[PDB]
Amino acid sequence: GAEKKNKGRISRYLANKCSMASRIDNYSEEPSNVFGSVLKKQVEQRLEFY
Amino acid sequence: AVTIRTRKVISNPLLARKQFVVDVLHPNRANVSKDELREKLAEVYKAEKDAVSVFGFRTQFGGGK
Amino acid sequence: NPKAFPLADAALTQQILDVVQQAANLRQLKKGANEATKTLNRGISEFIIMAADCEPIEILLHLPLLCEDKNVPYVFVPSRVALGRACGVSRPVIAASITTNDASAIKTQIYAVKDKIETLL
Amino acid sequence: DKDIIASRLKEDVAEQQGRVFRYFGDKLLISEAKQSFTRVGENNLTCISCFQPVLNKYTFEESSNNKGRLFAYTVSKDLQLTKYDITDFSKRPKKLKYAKGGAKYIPTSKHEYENTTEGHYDEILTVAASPDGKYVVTGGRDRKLIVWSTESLSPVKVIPTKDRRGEVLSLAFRKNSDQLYASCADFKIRTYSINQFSQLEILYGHHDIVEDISALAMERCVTVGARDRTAMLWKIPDETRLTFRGGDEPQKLLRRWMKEPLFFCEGSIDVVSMVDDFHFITGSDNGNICLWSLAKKKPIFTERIAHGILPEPSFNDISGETDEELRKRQLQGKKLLQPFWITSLYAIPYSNVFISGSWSGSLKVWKISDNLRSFELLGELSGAKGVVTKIQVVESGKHGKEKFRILASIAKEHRLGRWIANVSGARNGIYSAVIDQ
Amino acid sequence: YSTPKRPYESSRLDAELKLAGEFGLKNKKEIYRISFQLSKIRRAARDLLTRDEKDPKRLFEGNALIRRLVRVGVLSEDKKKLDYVLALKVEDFLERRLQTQVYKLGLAKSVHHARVLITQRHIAVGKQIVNIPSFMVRLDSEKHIDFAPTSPFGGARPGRVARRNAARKAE
RNA sequence: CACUAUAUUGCCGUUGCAUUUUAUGGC
Repeated sequence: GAEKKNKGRISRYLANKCSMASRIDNYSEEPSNVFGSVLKKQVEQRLEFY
Repeated sequence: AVTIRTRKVISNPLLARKQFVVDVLHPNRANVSKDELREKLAEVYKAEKDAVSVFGFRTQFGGGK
Repeated sequence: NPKAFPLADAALTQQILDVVQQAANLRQLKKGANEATKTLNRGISEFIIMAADCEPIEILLHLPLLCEDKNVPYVFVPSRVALGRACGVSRPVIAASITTNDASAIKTQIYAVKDKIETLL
Repeated sequence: DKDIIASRLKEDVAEQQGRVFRYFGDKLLISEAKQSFTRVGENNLTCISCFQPVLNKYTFEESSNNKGRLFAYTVSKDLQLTKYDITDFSKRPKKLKYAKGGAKYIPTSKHEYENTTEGHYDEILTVAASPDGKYVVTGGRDRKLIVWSTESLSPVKVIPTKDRRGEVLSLAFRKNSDQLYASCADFKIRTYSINQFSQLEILYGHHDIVEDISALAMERCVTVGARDRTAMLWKIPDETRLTFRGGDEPQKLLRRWMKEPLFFCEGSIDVVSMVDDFHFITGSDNGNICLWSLAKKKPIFTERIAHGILPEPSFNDISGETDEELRKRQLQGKKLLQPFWITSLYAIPYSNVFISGSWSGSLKVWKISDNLRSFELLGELSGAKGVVTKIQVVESGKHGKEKFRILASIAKEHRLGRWIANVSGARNGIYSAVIDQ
Repeated sequence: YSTPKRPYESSRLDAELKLAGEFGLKNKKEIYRISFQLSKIRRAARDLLTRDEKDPKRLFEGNALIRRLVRVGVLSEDKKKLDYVLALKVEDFLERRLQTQVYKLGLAKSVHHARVLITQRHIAVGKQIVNIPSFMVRLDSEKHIDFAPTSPFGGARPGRVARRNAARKAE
């Protein structure tokens, strides 16, 4: 249902990016937002091939 | 392409003769053709194929040298 | 005790990195964080190595909570590019895991490394 | 007079004696070189091999074929070697000729020895230009090596390594000859004759990837493999070797310091050059620079962390917390500092001097002592912002007065892997320093 | 070779079956050969234990013996005392032979394929082509094993079947 | 070899001409 070929590989990219983001904001004891922002910029620069 | 090297070059003017242990490295040939290698040995030395003489050969196991 | 606690000193770092290199050449090493946790919950993992200068640190710090649960030893090293060069691969790895195998030729070196890091912890 | 007798001895009899004679340590000012950078946009340049024609090659009949101009050859990582004129000193190295390699140089047998296709598959690593100036050999991760003509750069012949994993990692010419010692990463060293276009002998006995090689006039080779902390010196005409190991452990270095300060163990030997036929210098993975002889196993003189230590990461990209105290503690002090492990090193043959390079932005020049058991700084060459893949020195002037041109190929990643730690503004190009007197 | 005292025990028969099976051997004579040299090596190791400590005979010949066994690799360098030579056993001796060692090194995918491509003269230890299984590679020459230069698994010409079938496909 | 003689960089930001010139920093 969620995580909205050319859609499949960007779904996988978003999947392991958000798993990594989950690791960050879980094990950091009091999390920040800046790494989420740079992950967002990474995945948008990745999908900007289209 | 082969490469012939010599080693333990000791002179012997008791026979006016320069003796050594020669080792040839042929990476893909079968053997080094005693006449052909002795004339190449005379070429890398001063002269005289007829006065150079190499005699004690054996090819080691697995080939190559 | 900051976050990546069992950080190896120089000599133990170097011997675990050389056993990493011969494991990678023997094809007994699985590299990267998610392949590491995949072999960790497969159960074939002798000990795991993590580079404690990654960007940031939590991306592999998820691995102690699995590995000390499943009773395998875990070491930190000081450099991702050192671990990448020691894995024999072009990009910097941050996590690496030695698959258990009884047909290995590196078994005694693996066990000596394991004993040193378990006495480290 | 006596000075002309001395100059005639120092013509060649000193170099056939094979000891360090060309002393210009203190004679060489450093701190005012003409330190010109040249940008070349071809995607991580990985090698430099200059070629100067030697006059009157041990008899007469000045040189070999223009008449008397120098050269340099260089190698990209996107499969392009380029031929530069360097002969006009205090001028930029001008690009002359070009040769690329595409996907069409992949063969179709693909599973045997035959890599007869003339160009390159991928990832050309390093060159060496022959001292008779007819050919330049090239070789990279595509298990070939090519002889290019030095004029039209036409594939004279292609030499396959005949191996599943024989990536060629460094080539070296025995000087004033055309025997070629290639250092193939299946733990072996190959020898080739260029004029015969063939392979004389392959020589085994190393222990890991033989990633750097050096050679000089006589039939020596000095190679280092990486993850075995050793250095093999091959003497060919008796077919034997000499294994010089490291052996500097940090606890004993702490014993040597504790009379009255951080240092760490040795990852890997990386780079070599040999200053004569009796001493050579290596550069390791802990920044250590070793000066070594024929007769001993331990280092004669090992300079410590040479190019300094890499800067630690910031607060902002270590943990992703919010509080600066916890992101301070996540740095763990100085404990995860790792050195500038050096990437290229070159000694001018039989000279008082050598040079070392990594990605500290700056070449470091060093002078051996007179008693040949120590060495020290001479200066600093800061225009080479980036990783140094290979340094080569070319010279000019009189019998006593010298005019040097240092050519250091600069890329923005290491010539084997990728392995950066935020390299800050590295232009792919050539550092070129004119330094005189 | 050396024959056992009571050879026809079912325990010894299952012993020879297991060792020959999981190490790829050809009869019981290989087991008996290396068991005989193991027996003489620890029978020469135990009387040095029974004599006095710091007897220079014991000191020098014990350091000689363990310097040999570390270099063969049956004795790890963490156990550099003479009673570990007593604790040594025969599977450590046939672990170091070239057949089992190349199968542990990879490139062979089964122990008997390791034996048969050794015997096809395909494998050279560094420089020298070796066509015998029972070789006992030393700890330095462990990492020197790859295919021969004059072998189609190395980098030589393709073999007889390969070029014959290539000619018949040219037809 | 003799001829015939044909007449700084992959991209982006620059000193500076009486067009070159010139060394920096983004992929």
